[PDB]
Amino acid sequence: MGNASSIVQTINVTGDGNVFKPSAETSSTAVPSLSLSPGMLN
Amino acid sequence: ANVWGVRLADSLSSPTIETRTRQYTLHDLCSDLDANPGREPWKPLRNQRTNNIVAVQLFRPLQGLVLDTQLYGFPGAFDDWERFMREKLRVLKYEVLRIYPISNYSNEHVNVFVANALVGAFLSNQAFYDLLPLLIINDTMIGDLLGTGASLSQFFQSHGDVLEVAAGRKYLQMENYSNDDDDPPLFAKDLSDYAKAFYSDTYEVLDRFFWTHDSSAGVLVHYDKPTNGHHYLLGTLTQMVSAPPYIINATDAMLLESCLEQFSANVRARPAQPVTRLDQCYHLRWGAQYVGEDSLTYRLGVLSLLATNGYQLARPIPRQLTNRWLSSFVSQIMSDGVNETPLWPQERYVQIAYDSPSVVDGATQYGYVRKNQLR
Amino acid sequence: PGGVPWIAVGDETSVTSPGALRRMTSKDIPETAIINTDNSSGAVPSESALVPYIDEPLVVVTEHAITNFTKAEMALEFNREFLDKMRVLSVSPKYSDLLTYVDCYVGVSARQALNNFQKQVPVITPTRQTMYVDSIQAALKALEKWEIDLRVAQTLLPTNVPIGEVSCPMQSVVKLLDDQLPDDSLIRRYPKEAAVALAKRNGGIQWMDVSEGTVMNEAVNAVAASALAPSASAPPLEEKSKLTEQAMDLVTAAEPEIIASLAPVPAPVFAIPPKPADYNVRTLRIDEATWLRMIPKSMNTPFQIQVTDNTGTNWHLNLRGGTRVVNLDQIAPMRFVLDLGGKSYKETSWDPNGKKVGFIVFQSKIPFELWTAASQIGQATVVNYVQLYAEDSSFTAQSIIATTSLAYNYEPEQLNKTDPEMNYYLLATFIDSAAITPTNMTQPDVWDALLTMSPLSAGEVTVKGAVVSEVVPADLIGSYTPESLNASLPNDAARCMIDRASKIAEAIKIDDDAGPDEYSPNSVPIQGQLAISQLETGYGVRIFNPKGILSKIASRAMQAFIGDPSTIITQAAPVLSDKNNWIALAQGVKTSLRTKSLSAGVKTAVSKLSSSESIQNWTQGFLDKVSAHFPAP
Amino acid sequence: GSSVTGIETISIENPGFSNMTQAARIGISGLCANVGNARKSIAIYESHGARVLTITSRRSPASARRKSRLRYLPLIDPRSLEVQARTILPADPVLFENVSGASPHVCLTMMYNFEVSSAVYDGDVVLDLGTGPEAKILELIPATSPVTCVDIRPTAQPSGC
Repeated sequence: MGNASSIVQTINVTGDGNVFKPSAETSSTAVPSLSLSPGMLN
Repeated sequence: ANVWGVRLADSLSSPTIETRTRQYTLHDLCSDLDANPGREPWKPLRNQRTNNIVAVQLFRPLQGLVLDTQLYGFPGAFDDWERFMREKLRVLKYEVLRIYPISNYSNEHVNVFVANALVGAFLSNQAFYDLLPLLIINDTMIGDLLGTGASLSQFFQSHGDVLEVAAGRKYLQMENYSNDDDDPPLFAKDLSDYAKAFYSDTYEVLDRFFWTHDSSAGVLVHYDKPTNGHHYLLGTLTQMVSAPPYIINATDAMLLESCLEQFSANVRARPAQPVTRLDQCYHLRWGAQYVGEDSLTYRLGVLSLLATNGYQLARPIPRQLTNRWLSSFVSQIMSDGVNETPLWPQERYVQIAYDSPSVVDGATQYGYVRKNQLR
Repeated sequence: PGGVPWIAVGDETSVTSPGALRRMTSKDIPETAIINTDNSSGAVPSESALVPYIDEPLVVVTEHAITNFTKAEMALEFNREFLDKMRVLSVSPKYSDLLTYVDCYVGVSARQALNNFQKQVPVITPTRQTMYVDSIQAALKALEKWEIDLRVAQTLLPTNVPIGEVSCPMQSVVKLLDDQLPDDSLIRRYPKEAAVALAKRNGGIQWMDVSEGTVMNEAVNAVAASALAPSASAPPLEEKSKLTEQAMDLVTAAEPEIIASLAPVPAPVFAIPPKPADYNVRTLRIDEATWLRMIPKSMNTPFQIQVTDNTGTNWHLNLRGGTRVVNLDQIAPMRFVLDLGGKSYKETSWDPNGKKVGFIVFQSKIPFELWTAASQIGQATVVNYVQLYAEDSSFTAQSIIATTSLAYNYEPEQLNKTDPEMNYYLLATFIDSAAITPTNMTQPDVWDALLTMSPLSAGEVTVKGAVVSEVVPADLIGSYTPESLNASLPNDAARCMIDRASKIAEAIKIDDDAGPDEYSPNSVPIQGQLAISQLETGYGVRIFNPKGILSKIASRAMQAFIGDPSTIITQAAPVLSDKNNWIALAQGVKTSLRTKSLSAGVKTAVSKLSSSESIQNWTQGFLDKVSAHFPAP
Repeated sequence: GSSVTGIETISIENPGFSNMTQAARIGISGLCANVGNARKSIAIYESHGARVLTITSRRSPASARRKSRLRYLPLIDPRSLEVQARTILPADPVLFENVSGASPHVCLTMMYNFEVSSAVYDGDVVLDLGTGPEAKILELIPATSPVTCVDIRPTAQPSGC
């Protein structure tokens, strides 16, 4: 990402205490596909 | 944001640095009684259209006039009032200088309550020879008066270890005042008895006292830096009738004046300019059993908390307030809508949001609590 | 609804901003913790020192997931007997006992969640969901060998008939199954469990009860069977649905709108993974292959040149009349492989065995035709070379060259391309450390060998041998003679269009079953166009045909398209060369497919029923054989 | 509001720009659609114990033609209004506000625009070259003729309405 600064903030992208630990049980999807068949929807 | 019809800006401001205090010495009291031009204890207020003096504001001393106005025998116009006041205060200075010579009493701390009571008794033509020996403090300002007894009950009354004193005026009306649309509001501060003040040295004693005392009218308190030490303020049933079509009692008037002072201080704020107090708003502590959700007191408390947290009005606040402006503001407050802000008043203490710019919780030691999850 | 749950930050039921909502956790709902699990599966430890106590989030479970995991557990329940035999998972997981029902705010972000308050939503933590999935997955893992042996037992003899009913005494089946089933199988060890499982899976197998006597159907999947079963006049429902859906997927993949556009379409959007192509450069005709150049013939002064590769070694070679080269500009990246196997190149004055052939690249501002005396060669280096070998040949008193794979990659980005005047050329020929005397070697080149080109990009398209940035798909119809199609480059637009249209052809053939000269819903779009066009006014003699002739012509057009899908490209095609017919057919395919209502064709249905009845007859004959060769007591 | 040529005005009491309800936004967008491509004025002032926003403009046959080409109502971005934190006093409405006469450059532009309007018949595809950001051509061609504007500078007009 990048570096920045603010007088008051909630999270620190460049700071300490963040976790980056990919796992199999976690994975990552958003919404690859949906079922919109003409037969199903009427 | 928007609150019941009052538009708010989208940025937050607050004062940063407080100013230190100087105590009150006999030299200072003599200089105040001298009333040299440019240094007088009063200040005139002018009508915004005609530009005539219609009222005056009383600084310290002259904060102890609590009697009916015909008892003082005041003149009617500004200049006659000035001349009369100067001539009386000069003789008062000589009377107080006969007891305490300036040669060996020039740097000594004077009791503020005794000074105000002495000035009031001198102007009202009653006996004050029981007040002069108490002018100079010996242990503490409240401790000296808690032990006197019933001899001075005409000015001070002690309910054990809590001192009740009747609040004095801070505005005085001339003869020109006519409840005009352009006259400055006085917030019912020009009446005989709009409120009573209860002074003690700790808040626990005050709460214990008020448990067995009436509190229906509402109790207000400053937490940041009270004038003469810790005290509670109790409002009477007198009312303000200069802002039509509205009638406002004492509690809401005091809350409204403090709220507007805080908003104006928020707007014109710089990081390197000291202010007398970082939070000018009142907080209502006991008496909130009898507030309706659609009442003016509840919304005034909401506005007070919002002004504490750093919010600003979208409309411009005039340098000198007038009756039409105040009536318009009150009409906006009572309109239809909801409180969109995540801040709701609560009796126990005052809330400071995590993202608030105010630093009042670090200035004081008891009264304000910061909420981390509130953003 | 899905997402996460949200709760107020403590406000007195007055939430008027997204700043007064915070995400719910397991402290706010203590029943969702790890210590409150019923632990009927024994997964969670009972020791208090081993169970953690920390705050986990919550997520919302939707009805789709509930139903699918509930059916996943019944997948395990098909084998309860063997699972009991191994003392595995004595109590069913029962997903519905893991969720917690809460009235809360539901959403992904606070702004949406604020305006949406729901009652009785089911939530769960990630940990319990993972535990449940693990329990089912372990139970499934413990059944691999048993399921395989069960399937072998079912498939050893036909237990399903396409239509009707068959029969056989069960004692004969049991004797055959004892005789043929493998010794390793677990069926032999645990017969009754297998019998009960098979009776549950198949409704045909029925076990008589010794105590009472009643024998009855006990399968648990009759509804799916009725969905698969064929009526005595029509095929099954599911098969029709599956076929139509597959045809719709092919039409969607073929992009019917891209291949019918009347406005330019960018090259990367039009392209598809290409295929290599083979050529013989010597046998090509130069006026057809626009991507070759040749020095003028009848020239009577051969000349020699020298050239050095990237290691500085010097090489001699000679150019003569007839030598051909290839333009290496405006053809996109491409990989060349050259193979000389099977050719001789044998003379009395020169023998190929032991010689070396190489690719040589030229850069010069002078056209290749106007070259002589080596002064015009320009900058040039050797790219690659290889040594030949000779072997006996089938023809007596001759010999042939063994195989080669001389390779070269052309990537246009590296070369400077600074001066548009500059020209690039490529050539393959003999090279040697000694000068080749013109009398000994007379062959112009070694381009008489098989040449494979494979594209090195997927977003580059050429036409007729020169790259373009955009194409109009409706402008390629009927614009290629056959001679121009065997000389195009592998990254040509014609090949892309043909491959895209092949999917439309496959979909039409899958959906439609029509004989010769029969109208179909996929052939009338051409008919309407033919009628309207024959009415109009252009230039020349008009001919009017009735509806029968037009229907026959349209049907023949559709058949000629299906059988050979490259007629749309071919010039002077009878009816498919016109762009209107192509556009109308491509657009009408989608409408024709989308409006089927669970149907098929008459010919298909009748043939299918006759075939299935023949199958039942054969199955019954086989079962008679089995019951006759394994007598019951 | 019945005559084709005239004035339009709206007034809102105690404006709520920060979280504008759909009513006020839709009303302001309706006023913008009625008088599109005409000079617009605003004022914020106090009247009878309230704070009032007044918006004024003038309509015309060109505005009616541009209105007839819309199928939906494009909404506005209220940032510029919610920034405002001052007082602007109002003014009397006048039909012909200009008091000096159009400059000859404006007359030349009007001649060119009239010729463009006359040339285009009904239902004819138009290719406009060098159109400005404000897309004046949409008020000149009829309401049934598709248009293609070509310009080097990015446009300001909405696309889906």
